[PDB]
Amino acid sequence: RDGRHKLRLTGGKKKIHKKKRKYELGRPPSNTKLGSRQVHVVRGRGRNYKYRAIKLDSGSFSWPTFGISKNTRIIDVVYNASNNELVRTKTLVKNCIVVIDSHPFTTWYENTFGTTIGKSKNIDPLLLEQFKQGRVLACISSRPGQCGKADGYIIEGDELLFYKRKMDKRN
Amino acid sequence: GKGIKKHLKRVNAPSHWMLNKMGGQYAPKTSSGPHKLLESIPLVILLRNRLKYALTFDEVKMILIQKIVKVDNKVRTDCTFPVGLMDVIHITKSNEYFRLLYDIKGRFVPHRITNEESKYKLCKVKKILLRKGRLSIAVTHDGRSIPYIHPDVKVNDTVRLDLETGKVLEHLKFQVGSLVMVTAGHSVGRVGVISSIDKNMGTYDIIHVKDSRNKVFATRLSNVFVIGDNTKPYISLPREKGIKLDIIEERRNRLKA
Amino acid sequence: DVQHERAYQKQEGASFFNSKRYWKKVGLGFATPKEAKEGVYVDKKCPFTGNVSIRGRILKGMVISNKMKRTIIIRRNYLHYVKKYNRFEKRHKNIPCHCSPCFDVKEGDIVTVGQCRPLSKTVRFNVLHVEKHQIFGSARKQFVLF
RNA sequence: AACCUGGUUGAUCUUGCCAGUAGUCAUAUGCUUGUCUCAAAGAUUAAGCCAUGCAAGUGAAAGUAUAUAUAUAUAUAUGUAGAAACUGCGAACGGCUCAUUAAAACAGUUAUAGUCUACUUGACAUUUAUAAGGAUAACUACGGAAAAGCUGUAGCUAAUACUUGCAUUAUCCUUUUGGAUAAGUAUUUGUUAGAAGGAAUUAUAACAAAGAAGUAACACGUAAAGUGUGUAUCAAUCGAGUUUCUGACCUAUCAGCUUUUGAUGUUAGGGUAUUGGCCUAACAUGGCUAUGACGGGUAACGGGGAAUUAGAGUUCGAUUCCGGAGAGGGAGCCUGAGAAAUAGCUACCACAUCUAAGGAAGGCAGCAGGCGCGUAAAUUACCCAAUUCUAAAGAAGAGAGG
RNA sequence: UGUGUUUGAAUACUAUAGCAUGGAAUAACAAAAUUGAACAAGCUAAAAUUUUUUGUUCUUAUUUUGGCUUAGUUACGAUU
RNA sequence: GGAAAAACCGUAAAUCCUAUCUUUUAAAGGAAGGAGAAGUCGUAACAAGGUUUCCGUAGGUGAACCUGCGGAAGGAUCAU
RNA sequence: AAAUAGAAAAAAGUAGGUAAGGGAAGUCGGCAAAAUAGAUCCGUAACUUCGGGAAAAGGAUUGGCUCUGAGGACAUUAUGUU
Repeated sequence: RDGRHKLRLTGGKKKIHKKKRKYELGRPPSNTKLGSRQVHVVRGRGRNYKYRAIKLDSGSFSWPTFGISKNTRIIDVVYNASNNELVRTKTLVKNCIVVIDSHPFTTWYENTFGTTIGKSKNIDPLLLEQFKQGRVLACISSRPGQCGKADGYIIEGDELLFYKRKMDKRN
Repeated sequence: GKGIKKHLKRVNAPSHWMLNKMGGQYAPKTSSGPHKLLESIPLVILLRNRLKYALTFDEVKMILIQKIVKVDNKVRTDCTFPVGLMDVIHITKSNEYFRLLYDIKGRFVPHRITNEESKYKLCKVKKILLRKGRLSIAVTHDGRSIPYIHPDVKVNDTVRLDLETGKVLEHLKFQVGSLVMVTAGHSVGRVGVISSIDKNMGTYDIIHVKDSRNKVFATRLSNVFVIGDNTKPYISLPREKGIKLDIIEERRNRLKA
Repeated sequence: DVQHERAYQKQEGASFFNSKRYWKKVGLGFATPKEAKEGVYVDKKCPFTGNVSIRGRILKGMVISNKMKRTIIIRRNYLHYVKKYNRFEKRHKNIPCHCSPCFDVKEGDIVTVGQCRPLSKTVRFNVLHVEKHQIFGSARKQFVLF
């Protein structure tokens, strides 16, 4: 919304002037949770539409090594970079780390390489074990509250290690 | 509340128009269309205030409602439709053809054009865009898209343009030694030849222009319109031909007639 | 080390699946740092490899504070004309400017900054060249004119 | 028109004031006004209040007529007018005031490679078929209330209101020709390739996922194979939001301010039309200050400008153009492209009207006119002929305007 | 016989700041010895060129270019 | 699909309580300053004004003032 | 064990409690009674002999449980025992 009612650059105080306009703009935060797809269309200035996802379960997750994407359910939200409240309460944001079902990707790898176009350079053993046990960590990257969908990427190596340490006197 | 301002006062309206102080509260406000508000004439101004083919706005409406006048081979009843810097008006009933040109007094004038030569215009491109499939569209000073243009033509080039098919007869590369018309700025409403181009980095490109009295002046690149070549002027200018007489010379010349 | 913060630090144009960073050419009399190309960092507020648009005015000032993280303050000192006395008076203005993590910046350095795109409330500018220099006494209290 | 006289004394020269004197699109008032042309006119005092009236609507080639009127052809057909009513589009402009607001608003000067943009303009589309599916208003009837721009049932029936939907191009083989294969614009995600701009994560090209909306089931009519209305994307245009730099009246009997509580930076998110502490969490401990910060004052809207000007200057700028603010006070929404609108709505407070006292409706700083205030300010006139605006745009409307 | 004609609606101020722009003076500032930097020579670690065996991957080396260490040599290097 | 109604965050009017600042504005009574009339009491200042003057100061005085202390001449001395 | 016991349970007394709505209007008198009160965190005026006023005024918080962080001693050259 407005900034003119906030403190002056010196730290000084500025009198209230100009009654509130439409186009200063700003609305309540997204609450998007885990549940069957439900969305409300939001009407922005100029008739510009935004899609407010209120519940979703299955997003578009990208295996970036082969650069390929499939729609997959998210099992759980496991770590959030911005704060611990959002992950504990289960509200998605574009820097949530979620867990995805690995089966479409696992099928695609099996079809393409013949053991578990294409680069075919072999997946790393820690990540491969995780794909086998179905506990696949992925990072949300779209903004569900704006675009109506929570779409993400499969994490690996240094991003995997950093977020695993972030996720969990003592050790 | 707030939004689109639909009126134009008499005093506020452009000096170029020649709308006198006592003559009304308002001026006509142009429809969106071929040229910018400051850089155009509506049909009401052209019919009544320039041509004087009507006494009043009502008499202009009586002319317009009929099928008689066509611009760009298109009949128009639209009073505040803007006719821009340079294009061809045909009035079928009086058998008249007018090409729009700048005066030396910085106002738009209708210059009588030959019946055959009415076929074509000379059109400056302002931008040229590649759309899907790597497929060209040029964008003109008069707000027209010219699709499918050859890549030889560049973003300040002028082009001779048919009005029946809407497409190009020939084209002129922007360069030093090209006859140029100034369309805005200090030197507005004059014609010269490009003497020299010097690039300006991150800031306004300035172009040096020579008059036909062999006098040199600077002008900003945005508001110089190529209009012919060193070999020939490409279109029918009015008799004055954009050439600058100073006031003392001009008043003495007027007196000596 | 790196990534002391809660989130991984990355930036667009890394392109390390194909592997054929995002360092820029930046234009207008500024040759892009070698230190941007080879540096340990990766950043978005850096004009030499972030998404910053170096647009509008290009100004000079004198650095007064380097205390803030990633952000530095310049004073631009100048003479204001008073018509009645036909004479000048000292005036000056403080501009908070993004630092760029490639550079070393110290007090009394001259810096050529650009108008660019503001990314924070009081920050406006971003350094395009740091001209290494020094001045006697406190820079904030010192009058240097150019 | 670059300028002065008279006034301290018994007389004198000075300092210094007072007095004359001239101007003022700057007001009042006194007296006088045979004339004509020209023409400011309820700002200064109460952003105090308003009786009555009017100030925003719209149908002449092109949505909807069994109220009705009317000219032809064998009750009925073509047709043409048509109260009314749904529909469409406008009423966000203008007109009014200046309480505010003092680095804000505003002015010059940038930037928007951070975005949105109706009408208009020019480009111009991709995943039941001799042509679709009903349901709803006006309308008919019964009704209810003291009153109201209050409205209840049931029967209908249209639309340009609402909902669907009907083979084309390119790539590979053949060699022209003949086969085969594919096929989403915005927008979003993940992977890359990389005409033009100083600068590119831009144009553009490929991949893998999603993905709006769509591409006419509408109306006229050129032989001395044409047109209207309306539609996605792209660009233009009419604009708009932000945003750079530089520019202010008075005050120190206002010297330290700002940071719980975003103050200042960083990081991560969220929101927004988009940048943004705009909003949240986490992390720093800053940031601003005699080149006067921070407060406080202003009979303070800002500017173009006005007066007096030999030259400097000094005083003045509600007030014909531009930009801002505001519509009793705050707040909140709806509608729409555009309004935090106020002849839009809702609530509270401040007002305040009719009531049959159950309830109902309201906003002159629009134009007249009235009240209050005051030293102080015009007619409830006529008209849309001109000037322009609004529409299904000629012919109708407009206290805009004359 | 159709079709009047010449026209005018000028010129300029339009911040002080900003933008472009020529500059010799006058000012400022920077460059400016507890020893400095201009060059020639040699040593040296880095990169590239030329060479060159191994089928859609793949060795090494001379050489050439940039960086750095050290004895010499300049009209060599401080205004009152 | 969906009216009324509730609940939850978020805007947030209004009201009241304080706290600080701002503005007029009331008030019995107090204590100043000035204006006026040729007012009462002195005779302070003006000449050595009959104790040269003024300053700073302190204490006294019905006052005007006086006295002390230390300055100056704006002294009546710019002369043993 | 108090210089007694038992049984009954009204008045009245005495030491106590508790009271709707009001809130000192009763009475010479707020007498009585009650309100208040401990800590930690905030915040604190008139006025003053500048030492105070001051616990001013005026606020907030406080349980239980499961954790997180900070504060030692010894001995291996960064690691242990406690």
